[PDB]
Formats: sequence, structure tokens, C-alpha cells
Amino acid sequence: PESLKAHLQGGVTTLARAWALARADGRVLGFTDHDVVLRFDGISFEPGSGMTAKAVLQGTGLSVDNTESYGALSSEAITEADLLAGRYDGAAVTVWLVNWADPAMRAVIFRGHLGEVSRGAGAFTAELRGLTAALGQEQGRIYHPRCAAVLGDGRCRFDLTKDGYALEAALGGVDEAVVLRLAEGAGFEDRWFEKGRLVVLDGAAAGLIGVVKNDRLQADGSRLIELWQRLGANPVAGDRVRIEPGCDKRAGTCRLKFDNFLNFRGFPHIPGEDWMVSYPVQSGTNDGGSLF
Amino acid sequence: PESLKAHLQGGVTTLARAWALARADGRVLGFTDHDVVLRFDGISFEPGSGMTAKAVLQGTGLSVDNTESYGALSSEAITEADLLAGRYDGAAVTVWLVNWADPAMRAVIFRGHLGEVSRGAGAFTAELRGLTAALGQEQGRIYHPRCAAVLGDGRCRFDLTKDGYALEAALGGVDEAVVLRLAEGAGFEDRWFEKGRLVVLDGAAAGLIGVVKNDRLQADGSRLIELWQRLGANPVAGDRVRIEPGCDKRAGTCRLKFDNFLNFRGFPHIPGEDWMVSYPVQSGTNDGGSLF
Amino acid sequence: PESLKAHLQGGVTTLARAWALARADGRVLGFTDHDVVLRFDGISFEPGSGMTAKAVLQGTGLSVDNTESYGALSSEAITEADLLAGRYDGAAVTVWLVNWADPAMRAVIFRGHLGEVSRGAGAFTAELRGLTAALGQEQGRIYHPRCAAVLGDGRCRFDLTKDGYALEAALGGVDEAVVLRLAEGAGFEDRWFEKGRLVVLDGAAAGLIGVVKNDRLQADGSRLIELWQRLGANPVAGDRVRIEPGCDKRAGTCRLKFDNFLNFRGFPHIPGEDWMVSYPVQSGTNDGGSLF
Amino acid sequence: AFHEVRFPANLSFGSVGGPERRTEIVTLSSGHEERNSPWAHSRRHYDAGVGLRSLDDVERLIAFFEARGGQLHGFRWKDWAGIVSFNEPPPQGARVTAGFEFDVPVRFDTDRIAVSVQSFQAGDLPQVPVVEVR
Amino acid sequence: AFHEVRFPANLSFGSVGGPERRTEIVTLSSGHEERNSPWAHSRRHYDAGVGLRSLDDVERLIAFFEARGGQLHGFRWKDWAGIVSFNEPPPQGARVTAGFEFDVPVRFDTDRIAVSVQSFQAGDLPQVPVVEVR
Amino acid sequence: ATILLSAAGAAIGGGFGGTVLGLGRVIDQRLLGSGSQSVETGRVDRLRLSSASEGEAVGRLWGRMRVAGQVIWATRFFESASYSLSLALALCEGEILRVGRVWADGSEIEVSGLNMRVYRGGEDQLPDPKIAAVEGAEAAPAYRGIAYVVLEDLQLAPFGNRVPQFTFEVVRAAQGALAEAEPDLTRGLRAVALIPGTGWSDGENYARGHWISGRAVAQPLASVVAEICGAAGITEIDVSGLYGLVRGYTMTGDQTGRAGLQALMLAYGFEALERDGQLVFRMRDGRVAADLAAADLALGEGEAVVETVRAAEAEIAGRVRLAYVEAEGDFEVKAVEAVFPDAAAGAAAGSELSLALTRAQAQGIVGRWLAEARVARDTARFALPPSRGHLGTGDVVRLDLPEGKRRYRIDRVEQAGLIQVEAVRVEPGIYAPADEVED
Amino acid sequence: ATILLSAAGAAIGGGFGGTVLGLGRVIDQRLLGSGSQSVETGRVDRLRLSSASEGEAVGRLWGRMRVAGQVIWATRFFESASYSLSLALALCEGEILRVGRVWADGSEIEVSGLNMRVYRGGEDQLPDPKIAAVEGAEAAPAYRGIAYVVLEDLQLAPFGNRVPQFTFEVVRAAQGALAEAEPDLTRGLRAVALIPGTGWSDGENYARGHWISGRAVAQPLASVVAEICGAAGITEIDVSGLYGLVRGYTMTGDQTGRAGLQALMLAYGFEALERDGQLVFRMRDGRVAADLAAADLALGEGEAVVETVRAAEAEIAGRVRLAYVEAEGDFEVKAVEAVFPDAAAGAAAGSELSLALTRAQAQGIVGRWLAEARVARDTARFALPPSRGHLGTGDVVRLDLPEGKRRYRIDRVEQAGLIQVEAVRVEPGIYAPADEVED
Ligand code: SF4
Ligand code: SF4
Ligand code: SF4
Repeated sequence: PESLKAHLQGGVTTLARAWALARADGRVLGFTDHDVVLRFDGISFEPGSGMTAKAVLQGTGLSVDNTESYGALSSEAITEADLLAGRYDGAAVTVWLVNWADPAMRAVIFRGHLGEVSRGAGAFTAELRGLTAALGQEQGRIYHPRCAAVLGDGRCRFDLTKDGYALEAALGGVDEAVVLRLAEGAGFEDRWFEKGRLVVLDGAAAGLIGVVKNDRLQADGSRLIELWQRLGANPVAGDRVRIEPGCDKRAGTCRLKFDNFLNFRGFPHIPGEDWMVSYPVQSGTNDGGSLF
Repeated sequence: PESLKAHLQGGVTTLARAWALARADGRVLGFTDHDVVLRFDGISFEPGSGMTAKAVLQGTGLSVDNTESYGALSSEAITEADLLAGRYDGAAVTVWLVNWADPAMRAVIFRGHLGEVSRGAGAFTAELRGLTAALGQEQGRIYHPRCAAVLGDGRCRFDLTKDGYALEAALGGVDEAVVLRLAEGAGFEDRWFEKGRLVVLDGAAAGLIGVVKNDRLQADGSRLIELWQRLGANPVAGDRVRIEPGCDKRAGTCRLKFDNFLNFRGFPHIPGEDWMVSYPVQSGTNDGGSLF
Repeated sequence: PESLKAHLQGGVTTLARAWALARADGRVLGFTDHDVVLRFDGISFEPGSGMTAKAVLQGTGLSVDNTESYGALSSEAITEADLLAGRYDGAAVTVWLVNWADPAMRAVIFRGHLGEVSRGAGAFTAELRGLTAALGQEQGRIYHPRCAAVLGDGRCRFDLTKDGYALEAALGGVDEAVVLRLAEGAGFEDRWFEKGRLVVLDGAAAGLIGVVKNDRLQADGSRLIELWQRLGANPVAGDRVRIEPGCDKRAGTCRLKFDNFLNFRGFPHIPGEDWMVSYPVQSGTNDGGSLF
Repeated sequence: AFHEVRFPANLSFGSVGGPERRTEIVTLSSGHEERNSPWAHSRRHYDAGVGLRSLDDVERLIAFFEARGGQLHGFRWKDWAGIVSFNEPPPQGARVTAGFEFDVPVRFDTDRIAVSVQSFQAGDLPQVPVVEVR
Repeated sequence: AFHEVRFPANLSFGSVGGPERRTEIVTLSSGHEERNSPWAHSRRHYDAGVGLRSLDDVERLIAFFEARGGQLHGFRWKDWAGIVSFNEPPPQGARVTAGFEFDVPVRFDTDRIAVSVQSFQAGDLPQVPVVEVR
Repeated sequence: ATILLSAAGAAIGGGFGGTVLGLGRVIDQRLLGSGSQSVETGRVDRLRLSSASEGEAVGRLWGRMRVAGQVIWATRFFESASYSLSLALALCEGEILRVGRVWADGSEIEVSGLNMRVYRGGEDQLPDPKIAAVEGAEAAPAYRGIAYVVLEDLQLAPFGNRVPQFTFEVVRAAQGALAEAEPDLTRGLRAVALIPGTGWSDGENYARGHWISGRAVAQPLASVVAEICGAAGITEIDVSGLYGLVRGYTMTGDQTGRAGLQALMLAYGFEALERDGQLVFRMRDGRVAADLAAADLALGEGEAVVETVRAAEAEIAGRVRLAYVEAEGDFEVKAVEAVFPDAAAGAAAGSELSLALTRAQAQGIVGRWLAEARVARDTARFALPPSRGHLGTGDVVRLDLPEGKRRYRIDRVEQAGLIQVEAVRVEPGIYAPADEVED
Repeated sequence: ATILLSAAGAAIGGGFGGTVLGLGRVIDQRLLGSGSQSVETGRVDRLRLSSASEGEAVGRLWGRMRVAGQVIWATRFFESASYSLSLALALCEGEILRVGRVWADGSEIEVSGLNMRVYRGGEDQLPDPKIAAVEGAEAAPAYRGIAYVVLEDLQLAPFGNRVPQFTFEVVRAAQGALAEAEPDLTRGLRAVALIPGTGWSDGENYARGHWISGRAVAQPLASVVAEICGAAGITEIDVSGLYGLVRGYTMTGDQTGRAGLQALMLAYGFEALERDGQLVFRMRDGRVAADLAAADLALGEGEAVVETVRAAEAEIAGRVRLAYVEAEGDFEVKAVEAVFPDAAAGAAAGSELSLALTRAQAQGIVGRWLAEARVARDTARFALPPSRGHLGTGDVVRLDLPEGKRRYRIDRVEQAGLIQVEAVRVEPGIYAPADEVED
């Protein structure tokens, strides 16, 4: 609490809980216990869903906080066809504790990250992982002979729009949301993009990312492309996708297809264990060379 | 279920559970929920015992399945003097799910191995370990300087009846089922069989295996033999035992007492750690020899 | 039980539980279930406190036994200002099982060590750790370059009263029981005792041990001394403390301040890992010296 | 265990009690089931005694619970319902009598009793369950 | 602990109470039993007192719970049922009296009381249990 | 049909697998308190060796500390006729300062004897070294992030003829978005000069002298803990309350993120508080914020105003130990211990910290733990009302009692509209310099 | 507000952290039975090497067993011109007997070739060796407790020129207050003489011969387990029922105290009983103390007079293994196994004991475990009345049944006025000599 102590030290208090979650898409959602729709920021908290607010826990230790936050799913609300397709994953929340008589008397209990959401029986139950969720994970590179970065990354900047690299064409023939026909296949090499981002920016799957595989053009530039996984929302054979090119993350495929061999961030040579414990025999090749 | 789906898709169904366990001895036992004795194979399932059938579990993982299978022990049944002595250990079951109206409409839920049996209060409770019980155990040889196999084993075939090796004589003087007098002690060396199989093939302990120790003949070929453990069923001073000879599992005792030194399956020399990190000093014995 | 079996094999029995705990100070406390004050030794067991006696457990394994022993705290009793300050820590108990009709018919259930005491709601709950509490702990020295023993220890005997080393002076200016003014500061070096025993032998904190730090005399031999931790009982600005001198546990501070450099029990030189895998280069200093 | 007295004479109409059998049981979910008992006797298990007299009878009754009672003593019990056999089946009862003539030594099944005053002289207590420990 | 007064005189018909014991018990399942008593005494454990008078008696009764009560004081209790012995067995009671003449110091077994109004001047409260702490 | 004794099986998995999802260690747990579960941390690397495999992870470090490195792109042995190589040893990631004082297998080799070309590993993407023109420009690797050190025409003659295990003193400045704001020495200095000169000598006042040789490297504790959460991705990190010098911490790759940070929570003792979404990292002190009387606690769950637990005497950690790194001389694993004079009879509880710190500081830390772990025996378990909810999860409560008035720092706040607290006993005088002499 | 599924979280920590506070392992648990939780014990040290760091702990041993030692105070390499050192290797603590048969890295070096000065490490506080007058008397360390062995002018010529890993046969007599009372050979002999003499030869009767060469070292099992509780601080220790010879046990520092003792509970099988506060350590036998009939058990919790559990056939330990030390020859890790003839099809369960014992004894121990672990399948869970409370926690019950009359040793007695028992099946014939031939 932040200077509502004058309100709070009195036994007569009226603090009704309320929270907003910001999805990965730009829209937020509103939730409150107050039973009347209220807002203080431009969020318009709705008591139509959400809000059981069960027992936020704390700890000086790096372990996260948690709140299961039982609620309801509906057409205005999360609606669960949105949730199942792949949204609300890294959804960021702030829980508030507003005075409903005066919403300028509020604070934040925690800012969470909403890790595990269990929906069932016409309702949803969503564990609010704490601020320290990212700690507790392994991050590192292991000197492997491929590359290590994605295309947009700072360790390999590319300017991914710099030429006719991206395929901007609108989609037809979505079939089972893994096969995609694509009317405008023609314009690129066969098997040009094999590990790319199928960002779909229109229609049902709005701003949803999949990964391509099997970039094959069968006849007259069809370019039938598979994906690893379902998009989770069916594209409607009229959506617009853009596909960034595919990186095999290898030195040969780096420098040939792309110009950016300088920004490699990989470890091509990496001699081996048997080199390390080897003592130099004075036989055969012992002049300076590639060792490859 | 195997083509009882026509019976089963109707809500009017009548599938009564039933199972047979095959003991380590050749006899099987029958058990059913149907409350009337029924059979389909030559097993004659009895509802007099067994059969509470609590919650068979499953898993794609290598972990076993389980069913505690509460029941009753009686004179026709397991009777628990049979169970305590050492039978029903590796008892193999099949649980069935028969139609009592027509026992040709059946399947197997699982084929189990009945690991843990807890008997008490005039009843028994027997955990049915799943098909994958053997996985999850350590099997291996550790290069130790003895032998590694039993006498009948494929890695050391012996023809254990090939001469006067086995002692076939009928038993007298059973005392506390560890000491055994044996009327026909005479016929063999003193301390001939020290690690052998005391298979007792008659009477109470029928086909029960113990291990010998202290093969000593005190007077006129008595051959008082101890055992490591109780047989669990008292022999009646008239039973017939046969005792295979004792193997010390050592190269000297292998080749002297037995002819089969070829099929050794052991590791006699096995130099040692201190040999391995040793560098060769040019002093003393450095000519080719046994290193023993 | 020890020869009360004649009393005990009869169903008519009357064995009422009772126990005595001996504190770290010389006094003992008495406790009984009998509801009448009774004694057999000079302990005077009081039923005014203690004694719920819940479920002593046992084990052939090295793991301790346990008994939570719910009771009451009062002015005659533990009183919890005694307990919180640091007493009853290594308190040794014996639980007895006396006949209240004849207290010469008794035995010991176990002799415990009273590890964890949880007091609350006007009562106390004290887990009686078993006889084997000391097993299960790590004891050892790790070749570190300091010393390893305390001043009174057998591995470094000192005769801690042998000269004007100890400061026997009575206390004034106790403040917040960390700062201590001490009227008789003068008599010693500045910063003479920096790791010593502040044994306070009078008043409230009777026989209570703290550790000194910041031995500084500000004006006219004040000798303001801090401590690491609170004593837990407030001294009353009239108590008598004695402070043994401070040992830095280092070879230079050993031999200079104290004479006892012989009884060092420490490991000053201890070359290092990089010495061990080093091969001798034939350059620079390779003559016999300190390596320091 | 005592041989002290039967009881106060008065017992109200409703002094219930009948033999209690361990009857360890398996209850097979199939159907019929087997069972056995380890007693070869039957705890008679009398309950619901009521003292009803004047308050002169009460002070010899409240200390009946206390003085020779405590918890763990006999006070041989009188049944309004040396070996007695029961021959009305071709089986037999053959149940022993350690005490003479239906006197069945017992103990009360109570940590406390509860005597009530219902009028200037009326003394009542609702129940004293016993079990006839051997 | 006080020595203040007995009680208000009125007690309704039904003021129940009798001695207790812990006397924990094992009931050896295949034969008789064996049982222990750690008391050598008994908590008298009186219950079910009822005040029934005018409302003039109520304000001296509600603060009886409050003023000298609190929770932790005596208020010696009068029994309608210095050492008293009970000689009707050949055993003995021999139970002490710290207070004189059946006065059994107690405490109320309640976090709250509950006085009711039954008519313009009727004051009732259904129960005030006690256990006679020493 | 009924259920078996896998009712115990479904009680574990995943009956308790849901917990640690949403959640020597002998002394690690007491110092964090009830707190949270102390993750396994900092088995200190002694005999730093370089393994040339493909499965070792990229190390990270902050300040002057030796790191093993590993081989990437070694050419074939070249016989002059008596050998020669062209190594490249990759130390750590990020832009670093220069690598000095190389010593191989054994004591010491002079860097003037070598032909090494150090590289910062700049995100600027340093070009090829041109010693990899053995490979040629078309396949020359050009490492962006990692800071490799090549070696040129290295004679394998003095150390056998095999490759020796090289170990490198590395100085790495703390980076990250919070570090580039608020610059400390390593770029904040912006030209110091003033070399004292005026020429075995007078170094007895070096620990108190104004000149900044050696200790100019050591990064403030504020930005290193900011670098951890920056690499983990928490940019909402709040760290203005931290006051410490790091002097060469080192955690490897795949060290959980937090387990690298948790070694710092034992050394400098700081809260990692998280009042709000800022995740405030404040240094732990005894500064009391609450002042509760005994009359002002709420009604708890167990219906006790204050349940007070005192831990067992048989487990009080009578003597505590470290495994710090020497940090002044040749960086080697060392150990100091603090022994309580009354009860030295047992309970040794030691832990290993992989950072580098001096000699008087290590005896200061272990002197601090042995005092704290005996202070933190007492824990309190009370509930306080939401009338004063501004007691954040890491604050400390005065807690007036009729008998004592003992402070309590709090943990494991679980409120739901009734703030229920597992406190722990904390005194103010624990967090002070020990003021000890040096080596 | 309601509570979350950290109801599972508060069920663990510290809902189950309170338990182990107040409380290969494949065969370790069955031999102790239901008993208590078998602590990790005795990963046997093969390739004994000496590490010169500061974080290795002080070892302890009892009897003739090799120990690595470690370097303390090595001088600089001295070139005669081809090297020379002045080592001091610290073996173990306490007063020891003399160190003979030194062998370095590799096979063997003759101690007559060395200039070593052994030291007992006496509490008498042996003075400086005067080879540390390299350092000088004013800084010469004078080790009180530890038993160091210096080495003088050691030529590093035959083993390379590096320092070789030295390993030392050490003989240490069992000490402690129970050991100085009741003296065994190592000081009890008080002059034996009678050297047989009368001079490849006739050693076939050495295992049965009256002369005491070699085996005079081995301490009785009574005082070594008394030394453990003495070092742990339990002087109330009762050990008159123990009958065994140790012959070179070795546990390191920080080996938990009990985990060093728990290896002996697998070898000699003894109870660690604790009837009273004496903590009676009696050797385990089948001597029946109870003789209960089935009519004499109490009414348990589960309302069954005797719940009898027979363990799974799939886990019976069909073959058992050891990792003992050779104890006669060059002390090396060895292994024997005992294989049950009917069921050899699987369930290998081995453990590692760090003590030293001969060849026929190891096959005797593994022959004992394979019999016992199949006997200890049956466990009983009954309750017996406090009318006979003198059944101590480690006694053995005859337990007459209508069908069997099978003995049961008991564990985990929890009484509260109703002694409830988790027994385990134990036969008398398990605890016998196996009578096997030797190597
Ligand atoms: S190939 Fe080039 S662009 Fe692709 S991931 Fe590797 S470095 Fe980045
Ligand atoms: S001695 Fe021969 S027969 Fe016996 S186990 Fe060994 S190999 Fe087999
Ligand atoms: S300096 Fe001397 S007196 Fe002090 S602890 Fe060390 S050895 Fe003991």
C-alpha cells in the first residue's frame, strides 16, 4: 500500500481487489472483485470474469510467488480458443488492490507472469508465477559447431528486409494448418527457407509464429510448405503471411546464402578431446595446416 | 477387449472380473468376481477367495502397473503356510474380464508378476507388479576374480548327473530344518558340497530349494549338513532330497574337483590399479612372467 | 522396566510417567503426570508443568528418538525469558516411568537431549531428540592456515589465568546489551581481546557466554566493547564479567601475544594445488628456501 | 480385580447388554466370504445401567465409581438376564463362569460418570457401560 | 484463584457432574486387558448449572462470570450431592478436601456464557460446566 | 472399484511435482532462513583445466579471476627440428579488458615470451585474427560475443611436448543496461593518472593508501547483480540499495541463473526483496520498520498470537567454513573457519563460494555467518492484520513482547487478506565490519 | 480468501522438512531393515592420490591401512646438478604407530633409501623436526594432533622429476577413554617376545598358527566404535557386547560421524540398540528373548493382530557384491560376490565398504548378506501390550503362530502406552562363520 494507510488503519475499509493482464498481443484484459465495472487506467476492469484471488505468497528467496486466480472464460473474456492457440503464454499481469470508492488509492501486490493456466469445466485456473520466473533457468552457449543465434538477434544482425529475401505473399490453400499451398510460390529458390518465421498478420491467427519445413514448389511456383507444429488457429485461405528466410546455422550455408558471415557467433573448428590428450608423434603429417 | 465391443457398447453389460495365477509350482489357482464358479480354460475359477480388483493403473513409461487385489486365504486357497514358506514368489498372473453369460467374450487386462503380498487379519493383500518388473534391476558382471555363474547355467554347462556327484539319498533327522542328519551320509568326500542345491522333492517341502553349508560327516557316514536359511516348510524325516555338489567358484576348486575349467566365465588375473599408473622402473625383475 | 514386571504383568497397574531435565546450569527441573508432587531422587517432580508425553519412538538405526512433550510455562517453570535468552539448549533429560504408589519401581525410557523447543500460545512444545543426536554431524579439521582450537582446548592448553590476561572487572554501562562501557577499562592493551569469552557470572545473565569484538578504549580506560550477538538477558550495570583474551588464531598473533606457539594445532605453510601439478622448470630460483 | 460387591440393587428398565464377538471379516466383493474369531468366548458387554434412589444411595454410588472402582477393578456385576452350557442347539455354549452364579466381573466403559439431581431427593445417572474383562 | 463465594443459590434440577479418570487402556485383542491409572484422584467435573430467577439476579450472575471470574479464578462450588474417606468397600476413597465441607474449587468450562430472556423478568442460561482445577 | 495404495503414488507424482514447479548446503539454508529452498551453488573449481570438447559451456565472470578457457581452432603440430602450434583459447563472453599474467600447466610463463593476440570479444564484431588465414578468409570464424585469445608459434618445448593446460587471468567489466548507466571506475574514471612513483618496500599502507592499483578492476555489486537479471531478461530490476565490491566472481554456463546469484546472497547477505514488481535488491540491515506491540498481531491460523520456534542445539553450526579464492596472489582455493568458543564440540557446516576475495575479508564473512546462524535459530510464526499491509516481505519487525523485545525479519508472507508471517530472528550488530588484520 | 495449490507446497516445506531433522544403497537398507534410513556410506577410494590444496579434510583410520596424506610445507626444488625437496606429508590424526612400507606413484620404493622422519602426532606436542629450520624456529609449525611424515633431500630423479603421489601404510591404535581402559594387544601385550625363528616356506599354517605377526595391529571392534562416539562426544557409550577385529577401517573427515559407523553395521551386523540411555551396541544374534504366543499380542492400530509383509520377488538381491580392501598384500580395491543358485537371473545389489579385510572373510560377508537379505524379506507389524514392556527396541521375538513359529527381530518401536512394533524376520543360523578356504 502507498499512502492509503489513513484509509487502511481504520477498521472501516473497503479495498476491493482488481487486476489487469497484458497479453503478448497489445490488448489488455480487465478483472475486478468489486462487482461493478471500474477503471483508473485505460483498462476498463470487468467483473464478468476472473477474480477469485487466492492467497498470494511471498519469499525473500529467489523462488517465485504464486496465485491461482480462479475465474471464468467467456466470449468477452479469454474465450479459450484464444488461449489454446498459443496466446496468453508470456502474459504479464499486475495485481492491484484498489479502493472502489476512490480508485486513486491503490498499489501493486506483485507484477506477475502467469505461468501455468489450467482450464476446465467451463472455467480457468491460472497460476501466477512471480517476478523471478526467469531466474531458475539455464542460459548459455555450449561451443557447438553450428551457429547459436536467431536471424533478428543482436549477435547476428541481418536487416532481414534488405532485398527480395522475405516472402510477403498472401495465403491460399491452408488445408490442415500444417500444409499451406500459397498462390504466389514463385519468386525464390526451391528450398530457400527451411527454418523461418511464418508470421501470419491477418485474420484468425493474428501475429502468430510458426516454423517452416519442407519448402517445395511442385508446379508453376506452388511452394507447398509444411510446418513443425500447428498454428493453433486455422488460417482462412485469405490471410497474409510473411516468411523470413531459413538459416541452417552452418558456415557454408551462412556465407553462401547470406552475406553475414562476419557476425557468425558460432564455433566451427573446435578440435576435440582426442586432440587434447594426444602427444605429438613425429610421424606423418606434422606441418602447419587446417587440421581439417 | 477383443471383439466384445458389440457386448460392451450396449449399456446393458455384464462383464465380471476373474483371474488366474500360476504359481512357481505347476498348479494354478482360480479367482473370480462372478460369485458362481466358472471356467473357460482348465482353471476352474473359484469365487471362494481373492478378487477385490482395486484400480489397475497403466503407463507408457517403463514403470510397472499395479493392483492390490484384496482377498481371502483358506485351506482350498493360498492358506498362507504355503505362502510363508517361499512359494508364490515369482507367481505369474493373468487378469481377465470375462463375460459370465458367455466366457468366450474375454480379454486380458495385464499379465502380472505379483510382487508384494501383505497378509494380515485373516486376509491377504497382494500388489500385482506389472509386466515391466524385470526392467529397473541391475544385471552385470564386475570382473571379479571368482567365477560368476551357477552350475546349471549356460555359461558353465556341467552335466550335473554325469557321475556319482549328486547325493540322491532320502532324509532322516530333520531337527530344526537347518540341521539335517541324513541316514546315507557315506559315498562322498568330507566337505564335498558346500554351496549346493538342496532340492527336496517329496512331502511337505515339495520342490523347495535351500543352500547347504558345513558338510561334515561325524561318524559312520552321518553327513550332518547345515543350511543358510530355513526351508520354511518342515521336512518330515522321510523326504527325499538331492544335493548337487558345491562350487567354491575358484580356479583351483574348479579344475581340481570338476573337470570343467574351460567354461570358467571368471577373471582370475585382473592386475590392479597400482599396476595401471605404474611406470616401469628398470630395477629388479623386469622379465616376462606370471606377475603372480 | 527393571523388575517391576511383577507389578506390570498384572492388569491392575498404576505407572504414572514423570521426567527430569537437567539444564546447562546446575539446576534441574521436575515434571510428572501423577498430578501429585512426588520425588525419588532429590528432584521434587512438579505436576504444575510439562508432561503430555506423546509417543516416544525407537529405532535400531542411528536416527534419534523423539517425543514432543507438550506442557506449560510458568514462573516456577521454564518461564520462557529463561528459555529465549539461551538456556535449555543442550538440556539433558531422563524420562522415567515411575510407580506413584512406590517410586522405587521405575526405569528410564530414554535419556534425551531436547533439541527443538517450540513455544507458543502460553505453552511450549519441546522435541526430545534421542541419544544419538551427536552422530549425524560433521566433525573435522580442513588443514586451513589458521589455528583450529579454542583457548581452553586440550589441543592448545594455555593456563588462561596465568598472568594479568583476564579482565575480571565488574560491569557498568550495559546500554543495548551489545555495547558495554566497563568502568575498569584500563589495565591492558588497546584491542587486546577481540575474540574472547564474555562470561557473565552475576545477576540476570548468570553464566552466559558471548563473544567480544571492537575492544576500544575511548578515554581514560573506558574500554567500550561490542559483541557479535545479544546476550539475551540484560545485564544490570552491576554484574561481574570476566573476559578471556582474544586469539586471532594466526602464527604471528599466536607467538607474539601468547607464549604457546608450540601447541599450535594449525597448518601454516600448506603449499597449494598449483605447486602439486607443477613440474620443476630449471630457471630462476631453484635453491632450497621457504617458498614464502 | 476385586470380589467386593455386586452393585446397588436398583437398575432401571433398559439395562441393555449382549455378547460382543471380534468377528474379523474379509467381505469379498465377489460374493460369499469366510471369517474366523480368536476368542472362543464372548465379552458380555452390558450397558445402560441407571441408579435411581434417594440421595442417601448416591454417596455410596458416586464413590462406588471412585473408591473400589478407580477404573481398573472388578466389582462383580449382577445380570437380570462352575461351567454353564447351552444345549438348545446340538452345538454347545460351554462358557465358563470364573465367579459364581451369573456374577460376571466387569469394568465401567467411562472416563467420567455424570450423576444428576432431579428433585430434593432424586439421584439419577443415565449409563454405566461395562464389558466384563476377565 | 479466589476464595470468594459459593455461587448464586439457585440451581435447576439437572445439575449433573461426576468424577473423571484418564486411565488409558490397551484392550489386548486376543484375551483380557491391562490398564494404567496415573491420577490417584478424580476431577469432579460438574456441569449443566442453570440460573433461573428475576433479572435482578442476572446482573450479579453475568458479572460473576466476569468480575471474580475472568477465566482463571476459584469461586468454590457447592455440591448438592480435612480428608473424606469412603468406607462402603473394604477399599477406601481417602480423597482430600483442600476447601472445607464439599466446596470443591472449580473453574467454568466456557469461552462465553449465554444468558437468555424468557419473559419480562425471566433470566435463564442453559449450562456452566466446571472441572475443579486444583 | 476401490483404489490401491497408489493413493500414496498419486500423492507424490504429480501430487508434489506441482510444488517445485512453482518454487555443501549445510549452511546455505540457514543464512537464507525459512526463506526459500537454497539451490546447489558453487562447487568451487580447483585444478582449473581446459577441456577441448564440444559439450563444455560458455563461462562468464566479473572482474579479476582466472578462467581455464578451452581450445578452439588448433592447427596441426609443426616440427621446426621442437614443436609449434597455433592455438586459440576462448575465455569468456562479453567485452573484456585485457588478459595479463598467463600461466600454463605449472608455475608461470612470461607473456612477453608469447605471441598471443588477445581479443575483447566485442559485439562490434572484431574481424578475423589473420593467423586463421591458415584456414583462409573464406572459412575464418570471426567470433562475435566470446573473447578468444590466439597463440602464435607456441613452442611446446619447455612443458614436455604435449599441450599444457593454460589458465588465464581475465579482467571483465560488468555490462548490461543498468551498468552503462551509472558508470563505475572501469569507464567512470575518465583519466586518473597521478602515478605516485617516488621510488623490500612500503606496502604496509597499501590497504589504506589512496592509490588505486589492482582494486580499480573490481566491479560494484550493484551492476553485477544487474547483469544477471539482464541476461535472464528481467529489465525491471531495481538495485540502488546495494553497496559492495565484487572482485572476480565466476559462474559457468548453465548455472541456473539464480544459483550464480545465490552465492552473492551468502557473501553480502542482501535481501532480494521484491516488494513490488521492481524486485528490489536491498542490502540486509537491522533497520526496524514495523514496531509491533504484542497487542497488535492478528489472529493466526494455529490460534497463537506468536508461535516461536527455537532450533535444536545439536544443529547450530558450531564452526563454519568457506572455500573462497585467494584474489591477491596466485588465485588458489583457500579456506578459513570461525569457531565459537563455548560450543566447538561439533556441527561443522561449511560451504563453497566461487568468488575471489582477500584474506581478512574471508575471516570476516565466516565470522559473520557463525554469529548469524546462531542468531537465526529463533523463528517466529505470527499473523499481522492487513491494517498495516505495508510490511513488505523482507522488512524487519521490532515485536515488543512482555519478555524480550527481540527483533524479527520476516519471510514467506502469505496473505489472502490476512498477512501471515514466518519471521526469523535478526539482530543489527551482525552486519558490521569485523575489523581484522590482513595477509 | 481461499488457498491455492501451495497447499501441496506447505505440505512439503517445511511440512516434511521437520521429519529428516528428527531422523550403492541398494543393499544398505535391507540389512538395516525397516530400521532407519541408511545414510550414504563409503564410496571406496581407489587410486589414492594426494592433493595439496587447503580444502581437503583430516582423515582418520584405525589399523593397518594405506592413506594418501597431503603436502604441508614443501620447500622449493633444489638442483644438485637432478632435483631435491623437503616434503612433509600429513597422514592422519591421533597418536599412531610407526609408518612402514612407503610406496610412491607406482610400485614400491625402499624406505631405507629415504630420509623420512615419521611422527606420532602426539598430544604430548612433539617439537619441531629441525628440517623446518629452513623456515627457522620462530615460524616452525609444531603440529600437535596430526601425524605428519617429513621427507628429507628427496631425489625426484627415479619418478620423472615431478612430485609423485605418495601413499603410506599407517598403523593407528584405537584411542579414546574406553580404549585406554581395557587395553588390547597394542599396549595390552606388555612384552610378547617368543620369536619362533628356526629358519618357499611353510606359511600354509599361518592362518592357524599361534604367532601374531601382522595381526597384532588389528584393533578390537569394541574400542573403534567407542572411538567414534568419543569423538562425537557420547561418553555414555556402552560397548561390552562387541566381538570383532577391525583391521584397518578408514573414514575421512566430515564423514557425518554415523556414516563411518554405518559401514561397520553392515560388516559385523551389530544392533546399535539403545535400550536405555547407555546406547548399548550389542552384536546381533538370534538369541530369543520374548516367546510371544499369538494370543499375547495387543490390539493394534490397523485392527490386525499380526500384519505380515512379504517383499517382492523381483527385488530380493539375487546376487550381492562388495568393494573391500585387500588387507594382506598391496592394499587394492577388490570384489567378491555371492550368487544364489535358484534365482541368479537378476537383482544385483552391491555396496562398497572402505575397510580392509582378507579374502575368505569377504566371501564370508557377502555369503552372509545374500542369506540375510532373502531372510529379511518377511516383516511383521504387530502391537504388544505394555504388560511386557521389557522388549527393548532391538530384541527378537519367537512369535508362535498356528502356522510357522518364525522368529522376528523388532524395529521402530512406537509406544505411547501401547508398544507397536515393525519387526523383521531374523533366523539364528545366519550369524555363523561360513568356513571357507583362503587366498
Ligand atoms: S547463418 Fe548467419 S544469419 Fe543465420 S543464424 Fe548463423 S550467423 Fe545468424
Ligand atoms: S567352478 Fe566351474 S562349475 Fe563351478 S561355478 Fe565356476 S565355472 Fe561353474
Ligand atoms: S593462537 Fe595459540 S592459543 Fe590461540 S587458538 Fe591458536 S594455538 Fe590456541
